[PDB]
Amino acid sequence: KPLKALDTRFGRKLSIIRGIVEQEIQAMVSKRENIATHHLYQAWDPVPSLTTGALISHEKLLLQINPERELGSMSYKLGQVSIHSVWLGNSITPGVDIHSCSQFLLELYSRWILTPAILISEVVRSLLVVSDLFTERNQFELMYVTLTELRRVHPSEDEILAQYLVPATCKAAAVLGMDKAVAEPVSRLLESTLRSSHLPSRVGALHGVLYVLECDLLDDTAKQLIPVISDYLLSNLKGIAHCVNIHSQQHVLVMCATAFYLIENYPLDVGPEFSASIIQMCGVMLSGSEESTPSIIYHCALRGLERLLLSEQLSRLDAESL
Amino acid sequence: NVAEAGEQFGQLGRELRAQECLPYAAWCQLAVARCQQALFHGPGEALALTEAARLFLRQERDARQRLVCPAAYGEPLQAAASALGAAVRLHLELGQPAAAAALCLELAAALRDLGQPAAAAGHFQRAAQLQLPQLPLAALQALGEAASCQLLARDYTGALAVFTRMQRLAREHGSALGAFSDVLVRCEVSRVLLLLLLQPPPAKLLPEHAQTLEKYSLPEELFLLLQSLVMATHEKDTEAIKSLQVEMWPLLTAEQNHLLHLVLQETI
Repeated sequence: KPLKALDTRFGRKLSIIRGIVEQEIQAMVSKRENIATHHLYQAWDPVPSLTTGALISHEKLLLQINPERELGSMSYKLGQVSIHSVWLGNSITPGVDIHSCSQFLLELYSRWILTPAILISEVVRSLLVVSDLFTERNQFELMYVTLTELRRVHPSEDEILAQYLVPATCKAAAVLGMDKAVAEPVSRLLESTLRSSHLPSRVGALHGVLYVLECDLLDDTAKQLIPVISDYLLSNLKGIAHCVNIHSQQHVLVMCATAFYLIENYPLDVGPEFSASIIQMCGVMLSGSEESTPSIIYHCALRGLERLLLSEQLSRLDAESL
Repeated sequence: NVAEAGEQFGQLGRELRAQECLPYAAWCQLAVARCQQALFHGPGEALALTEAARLFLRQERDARQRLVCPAAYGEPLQAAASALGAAVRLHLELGQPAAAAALCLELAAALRDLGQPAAAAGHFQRAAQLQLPQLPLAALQALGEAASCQLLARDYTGALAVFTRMQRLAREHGSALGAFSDVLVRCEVSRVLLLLLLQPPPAKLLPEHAQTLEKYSLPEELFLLLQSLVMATHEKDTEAIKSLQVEMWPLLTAEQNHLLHLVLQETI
């Protein structure tokens, strides 16, 4: 969300100075996929306003860009449409006709699911990718029903289907109201898929965790199956504390992004020792040499740390440590 | 029991390569690696993991190079990274670092091709550190590819660090011989272009930079033009730099032409 610390008589000067700093960071660091020419003043974020509206300037969205994304990189990266945008773009809260094409696709993929394994894997991956364009709650209902039917029919020893299926089921559940009959198999699914050996299964399950934890005021029994994820985050920040060049790149990055999201928007559900250990492990992560921790990991973890600083949630001793 | 099942998974993987799908033949090669992890084999498990790596990288060469997909979002890049991570760990456990360095070179060449040069810089410097005790010329070529990746990704100070490291490791092992002199020529041109692009203060100006900037302020034509261009940028004489870019364009490769274009740009 846009922050509380801005819009003050003090905050505007801070936005100016950090606009200058991040402006020539994106001159130095960033990856000109938006940009073709060579000019200095080319910072551009395609975030629209929100029945669509105009385009938001880069100096107004100072820290809105998610920590899952490389600086100024433009590609599909599983976090394009937030469910804020799903709930308030199309008014559902618990000039091409794209809607007819999406209905015809749901008919086709629901008939093909209900065929070899390769087509089923590519159809569920297709359905998760095309799932940004759905403008009706009944479409997400049919999505979740067909995916639970595929989970019941298709066997369990197919992890490629799992790594293309878990974010689709989690987002189809997250657009809907997160009721107990929906929250039990989704949380059971996430707790099962976080123990797997396939690494983008973990990546897709953790993006699905980010979709579930995103906006829905969540069940008090289902938020008690959060600290499985917190124990996962503690173990895989202690493991990847020293060496980052060895393990992986996008796993650590998305994993720190959801860790920072859990510190920001759900404080009380986890203990303060968890946020303290994340600040300690990221202080270790910033303190690596220029060949140990890469530039993208460094800048994303750093941007998440000042994102947590501009939030009014953290205590003063962790602020002094930062 | 396990070996016959591994041969069955190998036949399934060959049938799927004949069917040419390839997210799922790699799953069978991971099954072959798991079966040869069930007993103790060694390099055959590494072969199964590297064949799975070849299949996932071929999936993304089909999904980003032959088909520039807007829906492509790097799902078997991560599986190829985990598989080659397991293979490099297995080679470092058995004790042969040349194979692990070869796999890091393959992964970083794949990430250079897919349009992501920093992680290529990345694994190239990792492989060049894995080849310094045994094969220093292969380490110089891995560092040269790392430096080209960093000049692609606009990390010029990292390119200074890599180029000075290349020149130091070429002087320790060239006393030149051969292609060590080609390494030295490429470094002695490109460090001067990078010292003219970013002009360091004398605090962060290391004495190797001081020695070569005292040397200029390699064949005779390009050496003469580099001396003239250092003397032109110290005097800020733009017409001379124009008449040098017209006459240094055939003499340089495309990376040096990019660096000389940047030097001519950021002084006008």
